[PDB]
Amino acid sequence: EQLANARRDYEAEIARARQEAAKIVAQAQERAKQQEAEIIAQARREAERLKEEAR
Amino acid sequence: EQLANARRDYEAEIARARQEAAKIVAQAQERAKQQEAEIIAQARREAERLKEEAR
Amino acid sequence: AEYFRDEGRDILLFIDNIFRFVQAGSEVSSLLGRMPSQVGYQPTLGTEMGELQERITSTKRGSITSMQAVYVPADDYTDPAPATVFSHLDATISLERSIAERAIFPAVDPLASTSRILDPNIVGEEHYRVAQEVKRVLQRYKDLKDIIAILGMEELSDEDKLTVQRARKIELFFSQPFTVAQQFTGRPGKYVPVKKTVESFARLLNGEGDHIPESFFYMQGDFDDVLAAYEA
Amino acid sequence: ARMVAMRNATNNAKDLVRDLTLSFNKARQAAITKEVSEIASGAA
Amino acid sequence: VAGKLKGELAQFRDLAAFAQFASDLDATTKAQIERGQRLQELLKQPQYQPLPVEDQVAVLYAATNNYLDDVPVPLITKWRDDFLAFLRTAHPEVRKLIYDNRLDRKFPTPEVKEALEAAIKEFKATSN
Repeated sequence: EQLANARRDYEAEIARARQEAAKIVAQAQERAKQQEAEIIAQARREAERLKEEAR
Repeated sequence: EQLANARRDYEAEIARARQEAAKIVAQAQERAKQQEAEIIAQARREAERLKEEAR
Repeated sequence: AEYFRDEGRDILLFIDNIFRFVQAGSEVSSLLGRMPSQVGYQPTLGTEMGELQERITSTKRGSITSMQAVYVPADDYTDPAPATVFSHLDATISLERSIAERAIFPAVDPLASTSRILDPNIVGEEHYRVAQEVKRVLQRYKDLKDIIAILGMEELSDEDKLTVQRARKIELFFSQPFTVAQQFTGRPGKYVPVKKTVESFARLLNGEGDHIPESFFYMQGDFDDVLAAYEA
Repeated sequence: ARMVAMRNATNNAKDLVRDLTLSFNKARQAAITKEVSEIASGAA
Repeated sequence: VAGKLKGELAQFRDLAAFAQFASDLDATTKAQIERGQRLQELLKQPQYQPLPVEDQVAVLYAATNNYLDDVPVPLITKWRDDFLAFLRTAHPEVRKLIYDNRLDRKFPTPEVKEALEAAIKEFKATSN
């Protein structure tokens, strides 16, 4: 029965790992979108600042 | 053996998730780094043209 | 200050950076055409110090006690200005950064703070005795700190544990509440006469301070106050 | 081995003191020359 | 934030005498020398790259609160640069929050305390 405890534990732990992996990639995907947008805004704001100081 | 395999598979799945997570942000960032250089370049050329108008 | 001294009232006179007074004298002499003496200092250094420090004295009608501050260029005590200043000193108080940063507000280092009054023929036999028993356990600056550092106290130090406890207790006990800081730290200031100091430290060195943990000698006026805090 | 190492260290320490004392004496004389130059110049 | 910095750096300077020679020091002294080295490598700033007050506060809070202990010494400067890129891109709001309430008597309020330890934890989990 302890082996049976190991069998369900082994299956459940992997299921948690795949579930955690989905959350990890989802967090990375949301970070990737946020970082891309923020860099765009910072670059656009910096570009406008260059124009204003040039003027 | 089941417990050792469970820990090995749990660590491998998480590490695999983190490795691809690092890949996502790496390619997402470099997409922004090349884009921000383009944004700066457009304003830099625009600033030079405005300097010519002053001349 | 001399006006009030002539009025008979005791006066405490503070001179901040008397070394700057020496430096001003040196610059005045250099601009006046006098030849320099020693390291560019004025030839009339001793007399200029005498004409000022000799007015700080206790006559029969009144006294002017002085508590000056001395800045030594670099760390050179051989310099003529600190030497001439020290020739007219009766006591030195060395505030220390480490004691100040250990939350003990009066940072007067128990060591490196000497006085020529600390002899039996003026303060008294008991005062000298108690002031010698203290600063003796600290005479090493608790040199035992190094052996603790490299030995983990060796899990046992016998008497050294008692002497370390007593030294820490005394170091904590040197602190005293400030009546001027009462409105800042929210604690009434206690004025401790010299008799209370000597009696309290005599009892502490005898051992009445034992069986009482630290943080009870941190910020109090008398040993009686420490006992009252302990019983409460 | 410790006795040999300490004896070598003490010999090196004593040699260093002699070297430092030799250097200190040069600095002592140069300090005097500097003072005897400023005071003589300040006299004139 | 900088009081602990100054105290730890001073004690590391004091213990450098043992660090230079002794190799039998306990784990406490070894970890404390390691922390001193962490702080010293943190202070290694390049030229023409000033750090605003919010950035320095964030980095020093991260370092003095043991979030940097597992980072090896040679990579601490790169860690700081990456962390600043993280705050400048991923979480500008934490920088705005730190700079907004840098004058309050008790700066480490749970509000500023959260969303900053969270940012440090996210950065630690994502990289290395």
